[PDB]
Amino acid sequence: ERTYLYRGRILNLALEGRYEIVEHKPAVAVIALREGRMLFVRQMRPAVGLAPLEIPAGLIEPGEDPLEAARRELAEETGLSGDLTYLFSYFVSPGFTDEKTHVFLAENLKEVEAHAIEVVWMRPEEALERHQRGEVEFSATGLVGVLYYHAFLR
Amino acid sequence: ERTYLYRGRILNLALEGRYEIVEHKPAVAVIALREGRMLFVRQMRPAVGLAPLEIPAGLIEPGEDPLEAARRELAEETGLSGDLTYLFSYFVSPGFTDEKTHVFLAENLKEVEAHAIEVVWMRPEEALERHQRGEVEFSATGLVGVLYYHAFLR
Ligand SMILES: [Mn+2]
Ligand SMILES: [Mn+2]
Ligand SMILES: [Mn+2]
Ligand SMILES: [Mn+2]
Repeated sequence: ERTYLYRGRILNLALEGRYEIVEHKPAVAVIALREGRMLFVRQMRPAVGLAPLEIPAGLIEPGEDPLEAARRELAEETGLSGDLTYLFSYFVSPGFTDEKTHVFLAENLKEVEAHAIEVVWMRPEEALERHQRGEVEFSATGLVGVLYYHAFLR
Repeated sequence: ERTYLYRGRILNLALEGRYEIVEHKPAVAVIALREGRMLFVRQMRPAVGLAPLEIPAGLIEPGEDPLEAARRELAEETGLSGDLTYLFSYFVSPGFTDEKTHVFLAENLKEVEAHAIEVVWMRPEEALERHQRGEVEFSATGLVGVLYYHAFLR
């Protein structure tokens, strides 16, 4: 049984026996390549005090399925639309939270909207080199995008 | 400024203005291949109500650096030691937590200890196929291991 210590905006904190559990909405993330550049985004993230390299991502809102949320986040964060294909999912940190991320590939991108979030097109090889030299941090979604590219999109 | 709602065992919950922040110790994860099998582990994870496929992982304890924690988790979870090389790091979910994971490669594994955590040696190709067919869930660390193998270890 779970007893709730805090019910919030994008998380709840519960105790389940000895375990501390953070309930969190599920998320999506979108991997997109164009002319050998991957579509990264950066934003200040107060939890870490910096702007890591991420890919377009966000929470699934009421009424949405993961594909629909992926389309929405791509449009809202970058002004693009594409043909989306589901790839895989992962639990971000299942030792304490239930957040699950659904990852999609986007192809054939088109600008639909001419408009906080910085769009950072960057070759994945360069993102990995900058990270190895200490110049940028990754989110899980950014690292998954870079590794997926190296594994399957070259 | 952060105001603390909960100070716990492996997390704290804070508010920073409008933001809900979970402070969490940093973690390590170890990618290891032997005879084409990757070293996965599974354990019941009460936060998600299931046992995802992970790689050996754990929290960095007081006094340890990431390499030392990686050695310890490999030994404690699987009874092995190896030659460790640092690969990269990632923030698990920087929209709400500061947990950072440091990922290592282990080579030349040796059993040092004959002894909750299930050791699951499995070809990464098969782990990915089982996940695509809905048979297993991944943690971020398990998915990172599979993608890193496909990118760089074949
Ligand atoms: Mn976002
Ligand atoms: Mn912008
Ligand atoms: Mn562990
Ligand atoms: Mn065991």
